[PDB]
Amino acid sequence: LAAALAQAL
Ligand SMILES: *C(=O)c1ccc(-c2ccc(C(=O)OCC)cn2)nc1
Ligand SMILES: *NNC(=O)c1ccc(-c2ccc(C(N)=O)cn2)nc1
Ligand SMILES: CCc1ccccc1
Ligand SMILES: CCc1ccccc1
Ligand SMILES: CCc1ccccc1
Ligand SMILES: CCc1ccccc1
Repeated sequence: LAAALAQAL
């Protein structure tokens, strides 16, 4: 989950 978001950065 964290990674799913972190791709933005
Ligand atoms: C959410 O974006 C998220 C959570 C956890 C994972 C993930 C990917 C790969 C592994 C892995 O290779 O584990 C080896 C024990 C674990 N968790 N991806 C995305
Ligand atoms: N928001 N994330 C990025 O801008 C980003 C993170 C990580 C990478 C990247 C690219 C290539 C490798 C590799 N070949 O091991 C690892 N991480 N790009 C963009
Ligand atoms: C449903 C959001 C999500 C994304 C990736 C991993 C787990 C959960
Ligand atoms: C963690 C990378 C990812 C995101 C969404 C769906 C599958 C795999
Ligand atoms: C900026 C694109 C995006 C949207 C949602 C989650 C991650 C990345
Ligand atoms: C940031 C890791 C990742 C990989 C594939 C897809 C989304 C996110």
